[PDB]
Amino acid sequence: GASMRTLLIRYILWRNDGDPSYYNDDFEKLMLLDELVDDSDVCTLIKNMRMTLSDGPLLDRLNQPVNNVEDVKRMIAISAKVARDIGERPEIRWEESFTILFRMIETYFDDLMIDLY
Amino acid sequence: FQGASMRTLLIRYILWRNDGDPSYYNDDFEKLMLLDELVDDSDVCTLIKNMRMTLSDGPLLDRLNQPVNNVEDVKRMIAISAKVARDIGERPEIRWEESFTILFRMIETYFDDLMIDLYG
Repeated sequence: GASMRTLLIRYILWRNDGDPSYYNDDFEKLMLLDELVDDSDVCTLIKNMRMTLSDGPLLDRLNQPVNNVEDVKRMIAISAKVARDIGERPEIRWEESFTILFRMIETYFDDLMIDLY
Repeated sequence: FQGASMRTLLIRYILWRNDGDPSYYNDDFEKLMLLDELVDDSDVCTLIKNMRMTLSDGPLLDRLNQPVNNVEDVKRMIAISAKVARDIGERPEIRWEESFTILFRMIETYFDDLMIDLYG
C-alpha cells in the first residue's frame, strides 16, 4: 500500500469491530504497539476525552504532546484500545476521530513507515 | 449484512475502490458496487472538475451543489464517491478524513433507510 492514512483507518475500524473477514496481515506490526498502553488506563483516557456514545477516540482532548514517532505510536495504540473498548455502534462518528488523529500525526508518516517497515 | 455501522462499511468500501487491493475486498461491497449504474464513467472527469479537487483532495461532494432529500440521492452520492475514488489514483496525500466528513454530514440521517434498502 502507498498510504499510512488508509492503513490506519482500516486498522482502527478493525480494532473496533474485531471482524475476522476484515483482518489483514498489514495490521500485525500495528498490533505490536498495544504494549505502549495498559488495558487499565483505557477507561481513564475515554473519561479524559469526555467521550459520548457518538464519539470515537478524540486524542486532542488528552492535551498530551506529539513531538516524535514514539508519541505517534502511543496515539495509534490509544486509538486502537479505545476503538476496541467503546464497542461496534452505528452512532460513532469515525470521520471526526480520524480528522483529529491525522491532523496530530500526519507530518510523522515518513518516520512512522521507516520505524514499522 | 451482519455489521452495525454504515459509516465503517462506506469508509472501507470507498478506500477499496481507491486502491483496488484484492486483500481488502469484502463481499459486503457487492451490494454497494451495484450503485455504479447511477453514474456514467463519462461524467466522472466533469464531477472532479466541478468539485475543484487538488491532488490532496478526496471526493468533495458538497461542491456539486446537488440535493440529498431521499435514499436514492444517498446511493448516487456513494456511487460518485466510489468512481471518483477509483479515478483519482492511490496517493498518500489524499486527505480521506475531510472527504468522509463531507459525505457523512450529507447522508448520515438516511443510514437506517440505506441499510434496509441495500441489505434487508
